[PDB]
Amino acid sequence: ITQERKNQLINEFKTHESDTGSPEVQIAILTDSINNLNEHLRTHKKDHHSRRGLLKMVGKRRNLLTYLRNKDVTRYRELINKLGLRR
Amino acid sequence: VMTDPIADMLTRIRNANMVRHEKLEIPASKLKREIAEILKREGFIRDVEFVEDSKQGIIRVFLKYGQNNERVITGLKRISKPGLRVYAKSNEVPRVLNGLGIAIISTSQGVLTDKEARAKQAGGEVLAYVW
Amino acid sequence: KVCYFTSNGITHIDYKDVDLLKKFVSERGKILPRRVTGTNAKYQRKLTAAIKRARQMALLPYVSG
Amino acid sequence: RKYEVMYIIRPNIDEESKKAVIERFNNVLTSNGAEITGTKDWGKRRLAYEINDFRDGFYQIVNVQSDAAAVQEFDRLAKISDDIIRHIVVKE
RNA sequence: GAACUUGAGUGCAGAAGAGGAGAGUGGAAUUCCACGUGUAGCGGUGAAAUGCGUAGAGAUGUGGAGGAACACCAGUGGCGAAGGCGACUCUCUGGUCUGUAACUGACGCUGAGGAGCGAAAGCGUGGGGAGCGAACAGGAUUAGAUACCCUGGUAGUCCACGCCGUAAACGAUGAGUGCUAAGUGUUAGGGGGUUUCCGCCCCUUAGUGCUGCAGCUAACGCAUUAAGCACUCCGCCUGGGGAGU
Repeated sequence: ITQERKNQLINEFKTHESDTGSPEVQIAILTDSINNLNEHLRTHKKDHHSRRGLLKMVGKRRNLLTYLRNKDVTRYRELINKLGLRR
Repeated sequence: VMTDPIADMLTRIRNANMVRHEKLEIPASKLKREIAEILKREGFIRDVEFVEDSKQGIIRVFLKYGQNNERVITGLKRISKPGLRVYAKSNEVPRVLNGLGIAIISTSQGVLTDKEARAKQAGGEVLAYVW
Repeated sequence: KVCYFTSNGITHIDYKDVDLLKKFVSERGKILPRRVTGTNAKYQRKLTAAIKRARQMALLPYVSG
Repeated sequence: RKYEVMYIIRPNIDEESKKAVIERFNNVLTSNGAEITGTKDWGKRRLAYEINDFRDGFYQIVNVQSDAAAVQEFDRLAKISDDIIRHIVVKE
């Protein structure tokens, strides 16, 4: 994940000017990493070590989504639409 | 992660006591502070200071040793634990070391010793033994 | 002994600098150990990479004879 | 990103051929969206050991800034050519 | 329900690393092939023999073919969850550590069942095959020798895909958290103290070793990397065989 792409994501999803810690922001960064990493694994199918990194990312994302849904259901629903998640 | 702050505070005292430290600093909470106050009133610790800060505060406890550097607190046990709560009836409130020690019960009247709670015919959660 | 690179303020060891590199290889071409040359741990690793690059590019020998 | 390409031209060529080689391969790098920051030429040095029965060669040192694609293309062509006897791409 | 920032995470700034996958490249050495020089043994053992050699061996020089592994560096050194990872270069890619206090504000821990990974041997299909080498053959040894030793040598070791899912898979030590003398090496950082520096000294994190209080242990020993003091969750034990049947 390049730095300019990351700046796009954080600005697009941040809840306010200085916000970088919000669930929304974190889930956006993770979602790109997860998608980006999936593409790498499609070619390097046997890279089991890297894949373990993906599994932690997937767990982190689920926990942030679970937190958001329980905190404020509205915010949660908006985010999964913008990101196109099935959750 | 931290699961029983009360137990952790008791252990800080037990460990510090074991090596005859003069003072120890415990991160504060309302319930831990009440327990500390009982220990002073009952003469198990010398003094207790409450230091404020941005965070949750610190309890500085000064331990108490007799002549010959003898430890006043012989032992501390956590009774009620996060994994298995212990509630006592008014008449079943335990005496500790045959009345030579105290038990700290959380009641709707407050956080009392065994003796105090017994006089009020009140029960509740048995937090710890101290002897 | 003291590390040559920390003394002289050498931040970047380079495989091209053959004259410098040659101070760390034996008569036979063996890379001298850190215990014998007094180099810092960090710089021994960087130096080892340089010698291996140099040997690949025919600046240093693999086996002198 | 900054790379340092060093390569060795076989020593049995005239200066005309040499310049031809340098121009050809520098054009390859630039052709693939690189920019050549530096270009040293150590000139004919004595090789530490024989390569393809050659004890000498002309050492070139081209610094460039490029993406993967550009440096990878040099590697492919530098291997195929019989004039360049060794090369190394190195990130700076 | 509303707040808070220490836990946890994000941002920002740095650091090291045989972490992984893919694609290339390099030097040594063994074997084989060709040729020059050259002649009678070479090889092997406790001692021998089998074996190879006048059909020119072994030794020696030049070149070439091919496969496997990466001397020195190299270090109770590093990285990884574990198995494990050590030539160099490039592509893709995971994690950890340090500082910062810009942001979220308990979002955390454990985790039956489940899923994925998991040395070596082994299996299926197809490649590859130098060295090594179960099986096997021969020579010895021996009372015998279905072995140790010697000369050969198949599968295998290697590669792609799939399967197998077991190890003394070990620290014979589950994961998380906090607390409880010191001394001393060593790895990657940060801050400072006299400075161009070097460096010495001081402090601080996070790992990795040794010694050693308190405490623990049947003893041996462990001891801030606990086998100490505590709390949460999981797994497992209940005499030896029968039987991991």
